[PDB]
Amino acid sequence: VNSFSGYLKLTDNVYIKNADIVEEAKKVKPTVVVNAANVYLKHGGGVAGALNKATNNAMQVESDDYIATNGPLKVGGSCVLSGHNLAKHCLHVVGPNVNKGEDIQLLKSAYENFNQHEVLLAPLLSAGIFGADPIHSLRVCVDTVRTNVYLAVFDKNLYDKLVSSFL
Ligand SMILES: CCc1c[nH]c2ncnc(NC[C@@](C)(O)C(C)C)c12
Repeated sequence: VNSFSGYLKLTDNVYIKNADIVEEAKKVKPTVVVNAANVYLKHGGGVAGALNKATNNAMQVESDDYIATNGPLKVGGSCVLSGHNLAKHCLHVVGPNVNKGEDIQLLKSAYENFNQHEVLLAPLLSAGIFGADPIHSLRVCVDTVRTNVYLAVFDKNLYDKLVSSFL
């Protein structure tokens, strides 16, 4: 039993809700919140900009130190950093950014990072400003992630479309 509330159950291990991941994380304080990161951990917009804003820019400060030490992530890769006031940990996961021309096959590799964590609060990878089809992102999520994932979808219209078209 966990503290996630109001989710619809899609499969044995995947759940979904129309919710702002920022407000959801502040309420649940999950062990792991997933950030829709880029390889430079420059949290400018989309989910990343919103999560970072909620940390009063502390996420960005931590991230800049991480990059200065380690260099950029790989597309499809991830790193675990602090969750600040939102979660115990933030798993920064880099899905491909279609608006940069990055291979969509890397979306599966990106979701594989979720399997290192027993429970996660997460956005759909590569959705929104990363330019991928969210219906496809949900399909890859369900077919790749084996751990318990709680997907927060900001747009109510998109949430309804995702539920109604799920196979
Ligand atoms: C600023 C973006 C954002 C803030 N809080 C969020 N929580 C969840 N998802 C988000 N964006 C991705 C998306 C695919 O769900 C959306 C575009 C329908 C956000």
